[PDB]
Amino acid sequence: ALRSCPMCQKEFAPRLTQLDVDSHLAQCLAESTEDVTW
Amino acid sequence: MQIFVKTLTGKTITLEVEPSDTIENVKAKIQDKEGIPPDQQRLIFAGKQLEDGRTLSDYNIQRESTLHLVLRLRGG
Amino acid sequence: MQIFVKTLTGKTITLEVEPSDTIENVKAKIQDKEGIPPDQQRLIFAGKQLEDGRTLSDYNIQKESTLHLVLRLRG
Ligand SMILES: [Zn+2]
Repeated sequence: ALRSCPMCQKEFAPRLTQLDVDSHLAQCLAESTEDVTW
Repeated sequence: MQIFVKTLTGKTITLEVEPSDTIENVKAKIQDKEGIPPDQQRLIFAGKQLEDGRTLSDYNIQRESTLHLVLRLRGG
Repeated sequence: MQIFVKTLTGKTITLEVEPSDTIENVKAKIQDKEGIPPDQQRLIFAGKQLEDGRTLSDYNIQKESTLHLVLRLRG
């Protein structure tokens, strides 16, 4: 589903696979000092 | 069925699971293999942070699916 | 000898080590205490990233030295 990252608002282009998106999300979550929900 | 859990350093953990296994079960398996306490694990798949009480099938996780694992340090 | 490993979450980990211990050995000790796999640990001392095959004495790390531990975001 996700069309943009809920943490950093980067837009997810259609060329990105689900794996790419999950990987991006993981990095954004890890970089945040607090636990985030979305 | 086999799934993969990928860490941020690129390491891949392979797990045998059932579609009805809960996310907590999965974290416990990760602990068994890697020694990481579940409370320090966060899992991501299909645009979602996976919740402990839900099942793999709830998230459409299937054979050879790749989940992403993020670790947290203890706080305090 | 004792060294201190600080995290940005405000935790200080105290470790008992020898000067001849390798960084790999130190990471294993941190895993024992904190449950973080060594491949996910980055250790920094005096602005320098510590390499696994080198020893504490190679970096002039001495009693009551403070290292920093940060989690890796990339391989
Ligand atoms: Zn992001």
